[PDB]
Amino acid sequence: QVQLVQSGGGLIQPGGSLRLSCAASGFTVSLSHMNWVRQAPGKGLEWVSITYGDGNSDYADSVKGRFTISRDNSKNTLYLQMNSLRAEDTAVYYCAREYYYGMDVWGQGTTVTVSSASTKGPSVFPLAPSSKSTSGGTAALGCLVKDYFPEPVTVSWNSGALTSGVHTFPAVLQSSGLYSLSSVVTVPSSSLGTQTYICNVNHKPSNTKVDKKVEPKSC
Amino acid sequence: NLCPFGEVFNATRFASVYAWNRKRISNCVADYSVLYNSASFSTFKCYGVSPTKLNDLCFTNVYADSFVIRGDEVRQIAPGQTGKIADYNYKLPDDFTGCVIAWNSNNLDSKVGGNYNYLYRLFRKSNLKPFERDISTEIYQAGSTPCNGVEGFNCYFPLQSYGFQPTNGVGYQPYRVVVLSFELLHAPATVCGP
Amino acid sequence: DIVMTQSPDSLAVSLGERATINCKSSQSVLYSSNNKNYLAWYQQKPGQPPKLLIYWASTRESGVPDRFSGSGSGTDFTLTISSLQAEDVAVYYCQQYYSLPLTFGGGTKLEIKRTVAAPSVFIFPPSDEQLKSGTASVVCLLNNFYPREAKVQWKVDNALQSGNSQESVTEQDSKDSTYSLSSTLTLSKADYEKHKVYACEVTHQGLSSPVTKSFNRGECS
Ligand SMILES: *[C@@H]1O[C@H](CO)[C@@H](O)[C@H](O)[C@H]1NC(C)=O
Repeated sequence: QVQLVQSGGGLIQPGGSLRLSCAASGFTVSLSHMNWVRQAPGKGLEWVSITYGDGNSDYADSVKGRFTISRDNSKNTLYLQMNSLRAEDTAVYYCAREYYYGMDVWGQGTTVTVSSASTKGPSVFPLAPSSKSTSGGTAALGCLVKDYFPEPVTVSWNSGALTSGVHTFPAVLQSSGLYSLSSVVTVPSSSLGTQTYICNVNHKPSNTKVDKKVEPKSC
Repeated sequence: NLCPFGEVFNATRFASVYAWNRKRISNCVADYSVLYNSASFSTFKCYGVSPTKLNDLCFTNVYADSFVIRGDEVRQIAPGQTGKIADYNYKLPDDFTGCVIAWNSNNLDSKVGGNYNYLYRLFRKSNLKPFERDISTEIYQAGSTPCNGVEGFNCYFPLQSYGFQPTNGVGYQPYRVVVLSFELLHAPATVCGP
Repeated sequence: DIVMTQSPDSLAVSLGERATINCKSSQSVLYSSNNKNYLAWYQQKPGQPPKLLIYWASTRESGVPDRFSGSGSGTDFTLTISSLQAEDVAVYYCQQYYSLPLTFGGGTKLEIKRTVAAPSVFIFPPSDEQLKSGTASVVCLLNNFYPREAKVQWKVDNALQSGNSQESVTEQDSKDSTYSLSSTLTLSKADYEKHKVYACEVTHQGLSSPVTKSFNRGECS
């Protein structure tokens, strides 16, 4: 069973260096051709490099002079050494075999985030339900999760008892370099007076847990 | 004068399928009862002969071919089969007269960290003829551009390994195969039952 | 380089119907000597690596269901799902392996087509807690709509705002196949206090006329 298992990666500052590894089983790397392929957040696939059985490599122009491939034959492992990293190098990085008819087996992927932002827990603000909601209609409420780094953040509602109608949007990267997202839910307007709504925000990179009660505002 | 089948079936080292070994067996008395009555085999399919009546037969020569493949490739060691093993490594003729014997060899041929010493041919410009053995290691041109004997894009080394590990699924575990060919020529028979 | 161009960027097919994705290469990937098109199709689902579906333009990888098929030759290729299943919702990529550098198409997003559903619209003022921080976030919510295309226009004192908002959209819901969208207007606290009326105007196929949700700063909303 051919298989690729990736390791390494993580967060790094611009100009720093990272070493990605890709261990194979079921076939011999030094007898095959191996690719590195990367995928920026929300973008398509970009081929990075190819490494033949003899250890020599060819690189895409976007990484030549900065990325180098080495190998450990006894460990059946390929390494991608990334130097002089820039924010545009932020992507999920895959290793994949260049079979003669395509990339047939892939590693699970390794996230690389190039940023100078500091690890930081989010501020949590309520998205309070309107006091003009339709009687018999539907109201919307939520929590704004702002200015955290790095990804990801998870948001539960009432510790998991509220799931129906919950939307947690994908985070957006702000010009600050920090992330921000919202998580909303729609509920009957009848429930606002009798049911408590609490968002449970988790940002484990900063060991942060926030419970925010969301209620109609006072006028 | 017992035919030395024990040299073949009980050999310590077995060959890779692309470089399969052949032993020519002549001028002896063979007792196939010790094999077909044996419970040690997972595959014992014969062609052109009934296996249970082997000792009543007489052949000019007998050939024992042996190699290692993985479990789900044993079915390719049969006449008319296709696949990378049958097409590029070991091919039987349509008129094959003999038996194909295989058994699981996980304890002998698997290794912790993987056994990458067993190879098979992945690429070839044409299919093997029956009983052909190709040990060449020329770089194979899979794409538009010639290779000039060096590896490049779509220029591959033609051999690949299995990487047997003891924890592999049984279909990916190594199996040792012996192919007995019963040759009948217009000449005095030299290998007979007892 | 051989440039790969897919079309459409997004495709909506009813469940059980036929989906067709096109890929075009800037130059031919047909090798004259062996008559093989050096083109492959991949299916990628979120959080997973791509998976080989078709190679040699038309050969299925082992395990791929029969409904997947590939066609074309030279520079124009096509991937066909005969009967769309819910499990086929993914992004599909073509790729040439004829020459270096290896290049993929931009990708084609495959989604389930449903009836038009107008969004329910909500607007949220910034919290008092946030204004103490010096920033004001105004959030507009478009809930459970189809199709995905929608226009969200921010209005501050009836002046249309452009360049100070960010949008985020969920992936297609598995149960009702709708989308939901948030758009966030970011202002300094000083800017927020200098204006009164804050409005979000939404245009969508399910709405016979655009809908506007608004609040006045300082008043109960
Ligand atoms: C292999 O060794 C064991 C020894 O008992 C037994 O199965 C048999 O004698 C040998 N096989 C052959 C073919 O001689």
